[PDB]
Amino acid sequence: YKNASMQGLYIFADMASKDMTPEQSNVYRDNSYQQFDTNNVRRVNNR
Amino acid sequence: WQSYRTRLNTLFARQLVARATTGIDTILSMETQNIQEPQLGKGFYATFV
Repeated sequence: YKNASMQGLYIFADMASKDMTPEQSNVYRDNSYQQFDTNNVRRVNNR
Repeated sequence: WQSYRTRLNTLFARQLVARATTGIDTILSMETQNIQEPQLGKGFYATFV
């Protein structure tokens, strides 16, 4: 799954949607993945 | 009266309410204050250093 494509959006204190750049989305993947899950099963998210 | 000009109407009230309806931190942001108003009559915008 690693290095697979991923999309993200920022939600700031005041409400605004900032789409994420593939480089950003990637650098958030690297520490993010394994907190989200495969088929039929689910994981939990944390900071 | 003197060459002074003072704006007595503000047009973003609707936008201001909308932005406020989301959250407290939306209306009190710095960026809520940067919403521009049309200039006073004619006039020449400039910056001095």
